[PDB]
Amino acid sequence: KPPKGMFLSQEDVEAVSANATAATTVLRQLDMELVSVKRQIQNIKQTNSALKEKLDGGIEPYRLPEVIQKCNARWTTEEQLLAVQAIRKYGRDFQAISDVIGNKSVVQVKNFFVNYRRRFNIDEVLQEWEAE
Amino acid sequence: SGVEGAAFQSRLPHDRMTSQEAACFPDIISGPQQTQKVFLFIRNRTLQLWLDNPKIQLTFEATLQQLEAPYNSDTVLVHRVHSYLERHGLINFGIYKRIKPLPTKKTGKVIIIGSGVSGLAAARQLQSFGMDVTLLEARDRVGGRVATFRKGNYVADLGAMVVTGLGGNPMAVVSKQVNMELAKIKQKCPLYEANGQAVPKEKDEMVEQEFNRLLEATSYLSHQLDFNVLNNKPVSLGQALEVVIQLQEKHVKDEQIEHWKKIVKTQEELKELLNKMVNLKEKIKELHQQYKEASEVKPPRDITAEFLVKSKHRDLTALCKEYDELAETQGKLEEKLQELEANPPSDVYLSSRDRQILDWHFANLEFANATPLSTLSLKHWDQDDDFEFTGSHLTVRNGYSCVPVALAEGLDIKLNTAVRQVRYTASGCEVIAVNTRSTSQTFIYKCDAVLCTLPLGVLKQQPPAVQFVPPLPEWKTSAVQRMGFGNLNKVVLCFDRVFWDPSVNLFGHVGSTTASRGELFLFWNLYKAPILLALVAGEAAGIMENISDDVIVGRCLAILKGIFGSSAVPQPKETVVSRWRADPWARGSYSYVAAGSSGNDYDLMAQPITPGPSIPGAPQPIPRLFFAGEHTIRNYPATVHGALLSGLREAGRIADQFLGA
Ligand SMILES: Cc1cc2nc3c(=O)[nH]c(=O)nc-3n(C[C@H](O)[C@H](O)[C@H](O)COP(=O)(O)OP(=O)(O)OC[C@H]3O[C@@H](n4cnc5c(N)ncnc54)[C@H](O)[C@@H]3O)c2cc1C
Ligand SMILES: O=CCCc1cc(F)cc(F)c1OCc1ccccc1
Repeated sequence: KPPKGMFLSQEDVEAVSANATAATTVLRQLDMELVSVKRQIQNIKQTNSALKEKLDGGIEPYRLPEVIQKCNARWTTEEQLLAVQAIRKYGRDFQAISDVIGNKSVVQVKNFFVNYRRRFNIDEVLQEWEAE
Repeated sequence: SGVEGAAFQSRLPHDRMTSQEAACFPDIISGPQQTQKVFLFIRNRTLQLWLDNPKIQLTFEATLQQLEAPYNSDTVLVHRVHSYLERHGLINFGIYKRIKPLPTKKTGKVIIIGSGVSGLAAARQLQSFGMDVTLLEARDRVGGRVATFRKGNYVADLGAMVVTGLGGNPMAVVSKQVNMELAKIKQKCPLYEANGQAVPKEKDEMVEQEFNRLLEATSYLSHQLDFNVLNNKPVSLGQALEVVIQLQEKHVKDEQIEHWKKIVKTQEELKELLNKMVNLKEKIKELHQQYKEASEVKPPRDITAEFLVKSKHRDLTALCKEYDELAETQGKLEEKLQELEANPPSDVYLSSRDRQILDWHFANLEFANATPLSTLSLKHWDQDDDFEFTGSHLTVRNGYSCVPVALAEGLDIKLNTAVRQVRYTASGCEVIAVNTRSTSQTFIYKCDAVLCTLPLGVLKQQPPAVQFVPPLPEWKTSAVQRMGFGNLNKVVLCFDRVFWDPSVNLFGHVGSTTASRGELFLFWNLYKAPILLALVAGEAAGIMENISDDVIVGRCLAILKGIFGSSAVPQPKETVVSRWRADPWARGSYSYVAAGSSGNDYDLMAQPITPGPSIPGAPQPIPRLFFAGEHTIRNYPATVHGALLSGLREAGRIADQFLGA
């Protein structure tokens, strides 16, 4: 029931009146606390400003052009050999494997796993990828 | 309504009997509701007839002829009600033409100390009741703290000048009996900071509102946190205001710390994000170089060389996608951080100019209570608040002294007679007084009863101005110690021409420091002739009493010259400065509810003193020493109407004692 925007906790009233010079001590430590928070903002601004200066140039010198490839249903020998290496490197990450081959959907990759499971020792290859 | 208005104008509930009435009509208040309603109508209608014409005595026969059935059937009841109202001063008080001339046989002898308003009102009553009354007055005039300066056409009040609302106010009746020129006080009151410039309306209103909120806060502090004793002493209004202000200053700093901490938290979240990006950029830079080398192994290549190009390509675009998301998050954080950097909470609770204008409002409260806020009881300082009259405040244009002078007509008043000693025993009283002009002339007044209306300041005096033999009991002297008696002074400035705003009755001067906030803080334009009154309140009151009039008037003219211009303010033709604390017949201005006191001390002040028996084993004596004055009336202290009411009370009490009820 205090007036709106007035602030009067029992806790604070006792803190400002427990001692003859309690109030000024309270407001003093709050002042110094604000000084050390502003000091700390200055350090992080200056630290962040140096980091931004390293990101000058973005990653634009390093972005490759994006090629779209018509997703083909048929597996050339070359595309099979890519997939086996992609399995060796990426494991069950069907998305990464699709991106490497370029013309094979995530489903076609997953289906490839079953059909050539036997002929390509795909189980051995997954075990091989797990050792590192 | 009419009979209902009569009750309201007599400060009575119209539909209920009071404790006083219960005491004189126990048969009625303990009896059926129907008779109580009949009683209440008789009382309200008798009050009404009196109020509708307070210039002539309302007699019992007159009252009865005006009552109509069924109410005029119980003539004993009507006569009882009329006698009760008359005896207690609710009808036929003040100055009225008497139908039945006063009987020559007087009964009992009363000495009244003091011929201020309380003493005079009691005296008029007691004489109306058939007693022999003499007033002893130390000054060379009546009125006491109603004190009007008169010189030429200049008229200005050095003491009381405001009649509060007329609704319920007994001064309403008096004003129909005396030619008082009452004039409304327009409460518009511009403030001028110490540089003579006006306070902008924006600021005048912000700070006044904050002033009102700080008061509510102290009351919350008092009633909800029970902050009423601190380090074994009663908390004062001023002290509670300090705590409230400290906490508002604390909250501003708490709010700043919370805000800059949100900026730190965000900055650090950004720092962590940038480090993530810088490392990712390097990882991307190195990965590109690898994709570049592998793709420069020119075809035709075996399928591992092809896989190297295509998987470096894949890894690089993924890292680029990861980097693009981190850079989207970076722009959102820099947004959040630019909004925070633009929403800073308030810098200060109050600027220096604010706190000065605030001090003016505190000085205004110190004026109304005639005392520094550090002396006011936090718990009780506004205890008479529920009794405020209704209507506009008014000034007495022809000088408030017209009231005590009018009341004094017909009374036996010994001016220039300072009471030195009050003797009261089971057989009667002796009042010993001296001539103030030559103190060697001693006077003895013997009487059945003494009504003491000495100001609370005089009762407080150590060593005493007035000795009571036997000494007042401790329950009364302790009350006298606890009660506050404050101080307030006025500077009357009489010019030959009006240079202020004539349509503005008040204007303020905002002092530069808290210490000086009460010093000449308020000016009044109230009179027909060009007169300004300037107030000295709070801590300034007592200090300015030890400064010469020429310096005080100089400070006044300096303030006014700053507000209105140096060429606009001529020298005053006449000036007067009050020094009420130094006045030995007052020793202050009026009472206040001090920290450590309360409303019950006003009841204690009002209680009469009863001496012990002369012969031991003799029956209980009657009371001999009575008290009135503004310090004796709980619900209307520190006013003229309170003093008048207190005299009416004591006269009923004394007459009941010595004439019978
Ligand atoms: C500056 C000032 C401003 C005020 N403004 C407000 C206002 O505007 N309106 C309002 O309603 N009230 C106001 N008051 C208060 C009001 O004036 C008083 O409460 C009231 O007038 C006092 O009445 P009283 O009869 O109790 O005491 P007083 O009028 O003080 O009467 C006591 C009398 O006893 C005399 N006396 C003292 N010692 C002795 C002695 N030893 N022997 C004999 N006689 C003695 C005194 O001289 C005096 O005449 C103001 C008062 C002052 C001083
Ligand atoms: O000039 C003296 C002021 C006397 C005074 C003392 C009171 F205790 C109550 C009053 F009504 C009053 O007079 C008008 C007033 C009212 C509110 C604030 C300030 C003054």
